Formats: sequence, C-alpha cells, structure tokens
Amino acid sequence: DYKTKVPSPYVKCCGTAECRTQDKPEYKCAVFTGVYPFMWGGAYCFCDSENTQMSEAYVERADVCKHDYAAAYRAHTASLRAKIKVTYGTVNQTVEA
Amino acid sequence: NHFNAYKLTRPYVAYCADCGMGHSCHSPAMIENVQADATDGTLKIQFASQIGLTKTDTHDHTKIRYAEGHDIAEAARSTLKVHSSSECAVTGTMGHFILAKCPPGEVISVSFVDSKNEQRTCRIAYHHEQRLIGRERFTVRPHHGIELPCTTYQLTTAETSEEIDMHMPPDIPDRTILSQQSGNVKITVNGRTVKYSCSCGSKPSGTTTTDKTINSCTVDKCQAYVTSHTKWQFNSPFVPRAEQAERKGKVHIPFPLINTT
Amino acid sequence: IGLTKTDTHDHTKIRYAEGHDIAEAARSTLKVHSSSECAVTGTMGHFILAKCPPGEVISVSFVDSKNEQRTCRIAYHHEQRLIGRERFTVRPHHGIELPCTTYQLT
Amino acid sequence: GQPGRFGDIQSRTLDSKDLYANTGLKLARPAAGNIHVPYTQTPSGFKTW
Ligand SMILES: *[C@@H]1O[C@H](CO)[C@@H](O[C@@H]2O[C@H](CO)[C@@H](O[C@@H]3O[C@H](CO[C@H]4O[C@H](CO)[C@@H](O)[C@H](O)[C@@H]4O)[C@@H](O)[C@H](O[C@H]4O[C@H](CO)[C@@H](O)[C@H](O)[C@@H]4O)[C@@H]3O)[C@H](O)[C@H]2NC(C)=O)[C@H](O)[C@H]1NC(C)=O
Ligand SMILES: *[C]1O[C]([C][O])[C](O[C]2O[C]([C][O])[C](O3[C]4O[C]([C][O])[C]([O])[C]([O])[C@]43[O])[C]([O])[C]2[N]C([C])=O)[C]([O])[C]1[N]C([C])=O
Repeated sequence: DYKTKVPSPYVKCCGTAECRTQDKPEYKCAVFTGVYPFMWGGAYCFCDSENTQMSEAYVERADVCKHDYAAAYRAHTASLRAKIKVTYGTVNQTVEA
Repeated sequence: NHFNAYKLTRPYVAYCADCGMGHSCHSPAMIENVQADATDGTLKIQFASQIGLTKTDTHDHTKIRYAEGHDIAEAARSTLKVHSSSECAVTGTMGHFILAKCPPGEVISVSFVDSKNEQRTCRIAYHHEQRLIGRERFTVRPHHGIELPCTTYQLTTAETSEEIDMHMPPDIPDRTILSQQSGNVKITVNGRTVKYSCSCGSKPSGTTTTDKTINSCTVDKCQAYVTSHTKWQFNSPFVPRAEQAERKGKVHIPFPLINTT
Repeated sequence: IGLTKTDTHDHTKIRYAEGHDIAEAARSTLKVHSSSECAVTGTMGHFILAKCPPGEVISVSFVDSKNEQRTCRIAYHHEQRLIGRERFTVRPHHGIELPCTTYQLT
Repeated sequence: GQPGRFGDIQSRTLDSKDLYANTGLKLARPAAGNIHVPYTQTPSGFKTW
C-alpha cells in the first residue's frame, strides 16, 4: 500500500514563490493566485490582490508494508524429490532422495 | 519511566468538518488520519491534543494536555470517549496517539470535556468494515475452538524505528492586541515576543516587546503576530509554515505491530 | 424549557408537571437517543430540534429531583436523505455547494 | 502502472531507496477561508485487490 505525505502549505502574502523540483516520486507543484486564507486570527496576512498559495505533495511507500506485501515472481521449471519405504523383510529403512 | 523524547512539544488548533453540526470551527480536536493497517480490527487514531504528559513535561497517568487561545491548559483522561456508532472502549492511551477497538460504522469521533466544563467533539468521515480472519464470520472471541495467525499492536510504550517530523509554528495572526487611541494605536500588552507590521509607511516591521505608539492611522491598517518559537509542532497540512523549512524534530511512532495468534 | 417559575431566562433548567405543581430540573441530565446517543443542537421553548443518525425510534429522557430517569419513546421512520448524487454520511472538507434547507437558531 | 489495477506501486526489493508510482495524483484550489490541500487521487489498487 502507498501513502500521501503532505507537507505544510506555505502561503506567501503579496508575493510569489518558485518551486524548485526534487528527485522524488511524482513531486507535484502547484501555485495558485487569488486566495484569502481566513484563520483563527482574523486573516493570516494583510493584502488583497497579490496573494499566492503553495501546495506540494508526493506519494511514497507506506511504513508497514515491510511485513505484509505481495510479490510477483516469474516461474520456471521445477525439480522432484521423493521419500520411499524399502521393506524387504531384512531391516526396513526410510529414504529421501 | 524516562522515555523523555518530548521536551519541546506543544499542541495546536486546526480546522475540522463538523463541530456538533454545520459550523466548522477551527477546533482543538483535529484528527490527522486513522491507520487500520493491522489485522485484528483495532484502529490507531492520531489526533490534535496529546495525552499522558502534564504542562511542564512530566509523565502522568490521568491528566491530559491541550491548547486554547495559544496558551496551555489541562484536563482529565477518565472523561474522554471514543466511538463510531456505539460507544467502544479505549484500549491504550499514550503520548499523542489514541488506540482502540470498535464496532463497525461509517464515522469515527473523539471527545473530552473542557476546563470550562464543555463537551467539545469532532467527527470525520471514515469507513471501518469488520475485516475477517479465518473462514468464519464471528464478532466475539469464543471459548472453545482453534486459533490462527494474526497481527496486532503491542502496548510497549517505548520503541523505535518509526517517526513523523516536527516543525515550529510560523507566526500567529491577531488583531486583538491592546491597540486603541482616538487617532493612534498603543503597541503592546503581552508577555512574549511580538512582530508588528503595517502599511502606513513611515516605519518598517520590527521585533518589539515593549509598548509603542504609531500615532497615525485607524486600527484597520495594522495586524500583529506572535513570533519566534519556544517549542515545536507537527507539520499538519492545515496550518502554514514559515521560511525555516526543515526537519528539526522527530518523534516515536509507538506500538509496533508483531506476529501473534 | 428555559423558564423557572418566576419569569427568567435560564439556559439550563426546565419546567415540568408533577402533582400539578411547577418543578424545576436542569439540562445537564437530558439526553436524546434513537440508534446511537443522539446529539442536540438547539433548545427553545416548547420545541426541540436535533440532528442524529437514522433509525426507527426516538427518545427523550431527563432526570427529576428524586433521581429517576423518566422517558417516553415513539415510532418514526427517519432515514438519511439524498442530496446530490453520492450517498455519504458525514460532511467532507471539500466539495460542491448545493441548495438545501436548514433551520435558523434565532 | 495502470492506476487502480494490481500493484500501481512497484518496488524491486524490500528496501531499495528508489521506487515507481502512477497513483494518478492532481491538485485543486482551496475554498474561501479554509487553509488545506485539496488533492484528487484514485484510491488504492492494492487494497482493492
Ligand atoms: C511474522 O513472521 C514472519 C516469519 O515468516 C516474519 O518474516 C520475517 O521477518 C524477518 C525480519 O525482516 C525476515 O528476516 C530478514 O529476511 C530477509 C529475507 O530472508 C532472505 O534471506 C534469508 C537468509 O537467512 C533466507 O533464509 C530467506 O530465504 C530469504 O532469502 C533477509 O534479506 C534479511 O537479511 C539479510 O541480513 C541478515 C543480517 O542482518 C542476514 O542474516 C540475511 O541472510 C540477509 O543477508 C533478514 O534475515 C524473515 O526472513 C521473515 N520471514 C520470512 C519467512 O521471510 C514477519 O516479519 C513476522 N511479522 C512481523 C510483523 O514482524
Ligand atoms: C518393516 O516392515 C513392517 C511390516 O511388518 C512395516 O510395518 C507395519 O507397518 C505399519 C505402518 O507404519 C506399522 O503401523 C504403525 O505403528 C504406528 C505407531 O504409532 C501406528 O500409529 C500406525 O498406525 C501403525 O500401526 C506396523 O506397526 C508395522 N508392523 C510391524 C512393524 O510389525 C514397517 O513399517 C517396516 N519398517 C520398520 C522400520 O519397521
């Protein structure tokens, strides 16, 4: 199973950011204009028309599947082993071969 | 006993989707997710406030910690509840994480009473269907029969090899600073560090701690901020970050799952 | 609810009839529950509105000064409505805004 | 990596530091007021299987 790690959405008021990429699985950058974040303290910043929000997220292998997982194999020819009983009156042995 | 690992950790208040009904107040009862990657049926719920540690960093059994008005307060654990459709019992309380077993349903929720004697709750959509083991469809552990292999969580409250990261609160907006005069503003009442900023352009932002006067403008021009940290927080996706984008702190994920019957 | 014998606005106490006198009792022991423990949201006068999960019954129980839990139940075929085209059970944190009809707390 | 069929995440061993994914991930603009990260994704294929 996978997981969606989402770091914090750094918001810049009356400015703009530039997201330098990362060698990572599906590092996805998105920059939005025209935001008005309204948190507990009234507004977060004080500006009206140049606000930008940065949201970044990536997809990563979950932490528990070190113990459960499916594994696909290619499957080729096999071998054969046997176990026999060899009783002929004189002492009866068992054998694997 | 010692296990300390936490000395710089502070709760937060985040946003949620229900607060009893409809009005989605930014509440102290965030739920980040519900991990259900075990096999018995239990749920490992991680929520906003943290439990087990008192105000100034000491191991407790029955007192819990939480936040209100960006200052620290406490409550009790014996008055906390978790349920989905019917009241289900908690099975373990440690640090920042809730641990329980619970019947099916389509919602999960946590609640506890406030130090102002209230009943703050929080609900969040999540589907929990009874995952079955063996070739039967039971619901309760019987007394006669056979057993089968299965994974579950262990109550060892100090164990390594899993973690989340920690950051610091960026800055806390407010307009509710003691700043009022007839044509002027009065520029603090506080006990901590503050960064002020405005747009009546004669003086830039600064890091004052004593009172000032800006003598000029009506109050709907300046907005104030709490500033640099004393402790750390969790990089929850619901509060922004400052320009210190790092991985300063990190903290145990307790209860590693192990083979059982 | 809300009215002690002498006219006042108490947010906690409730007036009822026993022995055709006028006895008080607080809201800190009033619960409603149909299929789970229901959750009240707004309490005024001679009516009570609340959200709570669907089922077949409904209940009111509050406790008197002699500490008994008098209650009454009735049958009612309440079930979850279908707004839009995806039958949820819990409001999510992002979606589409739609016309519905709710109650006002004034 | 057909998103939502068997094994939309793939790893060449238990502990390789590189991996591959085609989860079908996109982003959307938030609402008025709420600060969060609206992300649209196909749900898991493995948990489906
Ligand atoms: C429930 O119980 C199961 C048992 O079936 C547990 O599975 C075991 O988990 C351990 C922990 O990782 C596994 O141990 C590791 O196994 C890897 C795979 O084993 C290969 O190599 C061994 C050599 O001993 C062969 O026998 C086997 O056929 C495989 O080819 C190894 O790669 C790991 O080790 C490397 O380093 C160590 C030294 O550190 C060397 O000794 C190894 O040789 C190797 O070079 C490590 O040994 C174990 O294999 C798992 N069992 C099985 C059958 O695979 C589950 O983990 C448990 N549940 C939970 C939740 O823990
Ligand atoms: C040798 O030879 C013989 C013949 O005789 C044989 O045998 C027989 O066989 C059988 C089978 O196995 C046996 O049996 C046994 O025992 C057991 C114990 O436990 C049981 O369980 C079973 O059931 C059975 O019975 C018999 O015994 C015999 N007989 C005699 C011996 O007599 C054998 O096998 C051979 N081998 C050897 C080693 O002996």
